[PDB]
Amino acid sequence: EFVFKNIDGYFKIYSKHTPINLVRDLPQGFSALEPLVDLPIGINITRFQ
Amino acid sequence: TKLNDLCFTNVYADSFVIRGDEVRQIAPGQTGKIADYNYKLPDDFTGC
Amino acid sequence: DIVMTQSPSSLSASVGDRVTITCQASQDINNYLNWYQQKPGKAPKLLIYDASNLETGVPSRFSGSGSGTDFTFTISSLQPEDIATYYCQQFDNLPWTFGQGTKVEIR
Amino acid sequence: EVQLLESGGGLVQPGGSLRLSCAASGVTVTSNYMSWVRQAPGKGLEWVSVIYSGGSTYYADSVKGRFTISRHNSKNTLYLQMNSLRAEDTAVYYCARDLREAGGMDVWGQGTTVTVSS
Repeated sequence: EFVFKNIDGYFKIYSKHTPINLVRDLPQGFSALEPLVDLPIGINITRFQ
Repeated sequence: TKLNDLCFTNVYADSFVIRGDEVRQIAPGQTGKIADYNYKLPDDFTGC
Repeated sequence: DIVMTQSPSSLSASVGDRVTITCQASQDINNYLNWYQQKPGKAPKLLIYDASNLETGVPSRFSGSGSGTDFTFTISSLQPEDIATYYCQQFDNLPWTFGQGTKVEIR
Repeated sequence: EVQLLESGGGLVQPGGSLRLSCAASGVTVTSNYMSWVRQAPGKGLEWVSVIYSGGSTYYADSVKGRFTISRHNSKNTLYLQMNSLRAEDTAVYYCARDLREAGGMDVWGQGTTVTVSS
């Protein structure tokens, strides 16, 4: 599970890789997403794939 | 003195090897043989 | 800052005699040394570059040697076309202080 | 085709402003290094001033403010003004372009004689 975020022009990534159990397409509970790395690119990007 | 505790989002660390005397010529706003073809510091260069 | 003065200042010889020129600097210079021929009246002309390679037009009698602070220049046979002044200077650190200059005149 | 000519000078009175012109064709003035050198009649070389690429002018300490420099891209030419020229500056002037560390300043321009004698 990842969040790719643009913090004030800087490309940050919040990430996590956790064990799960697919049961009903929607687990119940809560979690958190600690950051991976910031890459200071500062260039507008129009698409990703 | 305050560079220890000043927050900057990024530091551009540019590493290379040149001749000895040309180092002092690498200054913010200074111009020369290297400031036009190889590496010129910006007019608002805040660093070291 | 850096002042670069020629070791020889005034050398006079005849036609065909050897000419030895020493080009020293305050401290070590590299790849910033050229051997010129200004000549009286006419426009200056560079003849020898990097002190190792002969340029188109320069006779093979001229030679250059050295790797570092001191570069040496040898003329085995002086010719009337060589009546000139050799200037080698430091075009690196402004201001450009002037050297002694090796004025070679034939007798 | 490549050609470098010069204009300016004469026998104007002392304290009379002048303007040297260096017309070069075949090169790019904007992205090249250039220098001005004055030579006394019957003497050796004597460097004067340097211009870099991007609008950076410098001289020797004695000629700290000597020049007022401008360029025209219609014919790729340099104009260079001196206010109230000096008496002993009577000399032949050259505008020069140096290739630096790949063979340095092989061929020279024309050079024009300027006399500011009284």
